[PDB]
Amino acid sequence: EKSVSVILLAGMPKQYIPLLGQPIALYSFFTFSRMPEVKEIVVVCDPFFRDIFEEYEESIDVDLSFAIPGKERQDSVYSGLQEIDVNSELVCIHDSARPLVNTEDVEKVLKDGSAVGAAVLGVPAKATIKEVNSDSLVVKTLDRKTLWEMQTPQVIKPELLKKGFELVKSEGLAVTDDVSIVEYLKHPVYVSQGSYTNIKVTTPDDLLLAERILS
Amino acid sequence: EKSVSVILLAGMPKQYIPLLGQPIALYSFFTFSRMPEVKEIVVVCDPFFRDIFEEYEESIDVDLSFAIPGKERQDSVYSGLQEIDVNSELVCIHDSARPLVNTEDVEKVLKDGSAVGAAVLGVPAKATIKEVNSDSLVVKTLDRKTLWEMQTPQVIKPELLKKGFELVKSEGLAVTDDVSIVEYLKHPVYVSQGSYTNIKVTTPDDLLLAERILS
Ligand SMILES: Oc1c(Cc2ccccc2)c(Cl)nc2ncnn12
Ligand SMILES: Oc1c(Cc2ccccc2)c(Cl)nc2ncnn12
Ligand SMILES: [K+]
Ligand SMILES: [K+]
Repeated sequence: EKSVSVILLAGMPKQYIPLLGQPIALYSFFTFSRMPEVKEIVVVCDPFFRDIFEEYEESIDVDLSFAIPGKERQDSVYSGLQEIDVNSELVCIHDSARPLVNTEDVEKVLKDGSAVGAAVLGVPAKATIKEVNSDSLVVKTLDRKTLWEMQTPQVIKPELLKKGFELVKSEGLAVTDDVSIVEYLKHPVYVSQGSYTNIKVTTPDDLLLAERILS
Repeated sequence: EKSVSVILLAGMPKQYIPLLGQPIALYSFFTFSRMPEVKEIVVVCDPFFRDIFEEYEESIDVDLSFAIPGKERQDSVYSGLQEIDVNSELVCIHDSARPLVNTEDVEKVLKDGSAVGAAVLGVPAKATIKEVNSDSLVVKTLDRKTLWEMQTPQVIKPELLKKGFELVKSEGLAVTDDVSIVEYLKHPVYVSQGSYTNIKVTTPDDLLLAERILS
């Protein structure tokens, strides 16, 4: 209990558009707040939108903190990381554009993060996805490989994430997707099987789909 | 001109639900029919739905043929393959659940199919997608690889596709995704860059999205 620090990434933005009267960002916010494992939520957002979360501070059973967003997603993660409780055993990074994450799936990725050191929610990729080289040719592999689409939460022990940022900074390495920093480390990353309902709200068509799932 | 045979895969089914009053399957059907390169369309469908396509035979400037569907998608491809003109230089396989394919993108993949021998429409995968091993761990690769989501058409020289089917049959090989048969061959497969609008209609949420794009 109260071992986990959540970093909620929320930096006309899509994550503040209402679903059934509630801004998208508040759905995951409340899901995390109800979990006894969660001690605190560090919301990374433009100071303009702080009131959206601040309104519920005494109602929720977590500490609320804020951090300023950065230029890219990993900079926002780093900013949030500076505000967590010094004794938190686990950091739980979530895209606020994913409002429909199930408590049960958060529980799973928290467990796996604790066990392995780093874990992320994923689902099997349904489409035919292939590696393509610089001459636009399919890179053929009869060595079979199952591909998974990553979601959030991404759950990691704070010291491991900090070492990841330190390595990328010191050596000046390229950050290209949402698990690139840990990919440079030798520490394993577990993929916790999530739900296809945990969609990211990018456009008004997702905005619509999110609302159906809520029904 | 008239060098291409289209195999249109259409076997309460999703591909016969109307978009703006026209069954989904007819959209790609008509797109192909207007192209001078296309000589014929072999529709693979349950005999029950033949009338949907048969209604327009004298109106369209292509030959119309039919083939019975098989158990899996590759069996339907094989059935359609048996009906093409004996002198067709190119077979153009299309999922009828993709009604929004642009003529310009069909032209591109036809060109690339002719040049390379095998080509497929694709777009860069937007999500973070990773290989995951049997212990549910991310298979790390600092050797960077750009992943692409495959669409249709899949365009191939008939003799190459036939050799692919012959190899899979003779050796009893596993067909696991929509490009597995050519993956066993040494012949290259080109990925022609398509459009994100060329979506597959799997559910009523796609059914809705397809209709927006049409507006
Ligand atoms: O490596 C990371 C992590 C860390 C992490 C934690 C758990 C599983 C997998 C990756 C995060 Cl939160 N954000 C990131 N953005 C780019 N890279 N990158
Ligand atoms: O290999 C294939 C092809 C052939 C092809 C043609 C052009 C590009 C890539 C693959 C087709 Cl149409 N369908 C398939 N279903 C399973 N495998 N498989
Ligand atoms: K989307
Ligand atoms: K879909």
